[PDB]
Amino acid sequence: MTIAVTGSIATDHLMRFPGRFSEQLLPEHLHKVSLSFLVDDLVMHRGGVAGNMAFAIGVLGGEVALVGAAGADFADYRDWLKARGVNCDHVLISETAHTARFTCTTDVDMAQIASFYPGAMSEARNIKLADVVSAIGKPELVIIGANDPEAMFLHTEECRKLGLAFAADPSQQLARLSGEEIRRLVNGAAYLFTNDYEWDLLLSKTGWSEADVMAQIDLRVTTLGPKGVDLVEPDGTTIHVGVVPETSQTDPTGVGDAFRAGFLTGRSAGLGLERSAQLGSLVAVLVLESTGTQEWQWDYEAAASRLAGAYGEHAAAEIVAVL
Amino acid sequence: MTIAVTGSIATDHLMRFPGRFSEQLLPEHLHKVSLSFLVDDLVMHRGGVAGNMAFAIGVLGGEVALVGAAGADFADYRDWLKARGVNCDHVLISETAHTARFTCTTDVDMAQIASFYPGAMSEARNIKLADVVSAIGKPELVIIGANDPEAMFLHTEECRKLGLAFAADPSQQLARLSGEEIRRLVNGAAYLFTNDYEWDLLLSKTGWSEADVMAQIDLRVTTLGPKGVDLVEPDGTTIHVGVVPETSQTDPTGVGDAFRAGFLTGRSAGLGLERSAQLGSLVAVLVLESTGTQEWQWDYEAAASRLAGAYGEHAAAEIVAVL
Ligand SMILES: Nc1ncnc2c1ncn2[C@@H]1O[C@H](COP(=O)(O)OP(=O)(O)CP(=O)(O)O)[C@@H](O)[C@H]1O
Ligand SMILES: Nc1ncnc2c1ncn2[C@@H]1O[C@H](COP(=O)(O)OP(=O)(O)CP(=O)(O)O)[C@@H](O)[C@H]1O
Repeated sequence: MTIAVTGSIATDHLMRFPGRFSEQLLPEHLHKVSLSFLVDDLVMHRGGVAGNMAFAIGVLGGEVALVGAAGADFADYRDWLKARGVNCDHVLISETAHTARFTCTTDVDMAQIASFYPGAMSEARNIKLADVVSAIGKPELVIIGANDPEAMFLHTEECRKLGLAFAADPSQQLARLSGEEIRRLVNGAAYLFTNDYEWDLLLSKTGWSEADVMAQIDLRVTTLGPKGVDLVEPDGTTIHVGVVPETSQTDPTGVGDAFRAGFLTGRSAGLGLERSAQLGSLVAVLVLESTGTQEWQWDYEAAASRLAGAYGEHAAAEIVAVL
Repeated sequence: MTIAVTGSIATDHLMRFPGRFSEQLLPEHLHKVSLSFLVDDLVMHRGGVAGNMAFAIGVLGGEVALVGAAGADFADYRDWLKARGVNCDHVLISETAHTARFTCTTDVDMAQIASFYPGAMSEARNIKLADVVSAIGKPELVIIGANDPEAMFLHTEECRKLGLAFAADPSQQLARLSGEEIRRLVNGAAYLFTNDYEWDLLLSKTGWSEADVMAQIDLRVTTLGPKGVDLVEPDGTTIHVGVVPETSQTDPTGVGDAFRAGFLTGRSAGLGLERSAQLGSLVAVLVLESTGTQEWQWDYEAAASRLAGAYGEHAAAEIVAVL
């Protein structure tokens, strides 16, 4: 039942500036700035797509190994994940680079100044999935989450070499890759995850028809925001599941990651496609209603009640029975 | 022999941008920016004036208590200091704020974009030195390092209330305080530390003559950069000690902090004024030759050799004998 999650591991360091960046920028010597912002607030969120997905799977009680690259400063993040049941044995720790970091300061008019530090992320290309297979045996599924582009290809190729079922998450990189590069991420996939816009892009760029893709993959999962999700089998059967109604639209960061994690946890727990997408939808709404990506809580009774409200008591009982 | 160090506790998070900020700034919508810098490097240095001074005293084998405000994220920094002999029992840990942070990105033309997050620093005004006195007895000296302005005043007043000898470090705040406010930081001091420019400023702003100050304090210590240091007693005796010659001018950050720490360690170890300033000068040059402020090493044999080279074998033997 073990899901190996590959992809980025990062933290986000977010600061609030009470004033207006413009008031410092407008008079500036733009050819050699010396800007100093006195900030009000500092919030740190654990993130990266692989971290977010591993977190959610762990919290739901699934079997999960996080497989990605970080720095020695990953230690607290490791502790946080291990407490939620996440196997971190196969996180590569860089000798030289820190864990990837996104730092952003936002002003009162929502202007933003950000830095992205990739750090240890490009070292994911040095991970061997054969090492995971030696230690814990063949994972039930390997998620190919957004990552260092080369690492995404190497992990996908290795899944083929080792006979591991993999999930193609081509999203973030579709706009940046050639059609031929995209094809190589998709061929032989157990699952393909994209949103609706990305799905149309994937087809256009690859020169593939839908029929072409469905002969390459076992299930297309296409998310539709508030319109729910489509699950399409190679036989032409389609299942559409609507969302769990939100009470807050607070923070849409990490909502796609959480859907995937909940859906795949469902699958590993033996749930069918519809029940799995219903669970995915619940995890997604809980992330939507939380600031950050791993700041949400799992309340068994509340989950049961919310699933019942969205999908009926029968669906809810069947879903909760697998935790 | 216990020195209680009050003042700021912080970390510095420094990033390098390979390109030019101008190339992103010049075309920008300055009224609502959305800047994203892909950075090359991330270096974190432990800092704050109290942290730097406590570190140096600890490393030299002196008895030291760090007395300042930080956040729960101070834990690793605490571990780092405790390993160097620093008592951290009386660091106030905020319930709500993180440890103060300076974050700075520098481009290829040395343009800079920085944020300062004060965080837990204003909570230093809630520290009671009477709590230190209960736990470890009366410190031999309390350093009033640059801090939250109100905390500097409250700590100085409490030193008077409790009968504790204190060191006035009025530097960073001289330009910002009234003459009357400056007087209140100076009255009754065991030591006054400033540089030469700051000394002239202090006099002008307070309306005090030198004679006026020397009737308030037990020793004026005035640092002169590469020209060394003056030590002036209330009797009119002056001792000038020249610097230990540098082999690198790498990073002048923290050099004033290190001089103070080395000098005061000397004093607590029973060394006279000249020998103490000779030790201070060595610690200062070691910081000058290191990037950051607590990244330097203490090598007993190397110290002895360098002190001998600057000040003679007799001076060196007397200095090293107290570690
Ligand atoms: N307003 C809303 N209320 C409840 N659930 C929602 C929602 N919007 C999205 N979701 C859930 O999250 C899933 C994925 O969201 P979406 O289709 O926006 O993917 P995405 O990849 O565009 C998000 P990201 O910006 O994180 O990449 C949806 O299928 C749905 O289950
Ligand atoms: N070029 C140099 N070589 C060796 N030692 C030096 C030096 N410059 C300064 N020092 C040492 O450090 C001491 C304090 O330096 P300085 O007089 O620059 O204080 P300051 O308060 O201006 C530094 P800061 O910018 O950290 O506040 C000097 O008295 C000297 O012992």
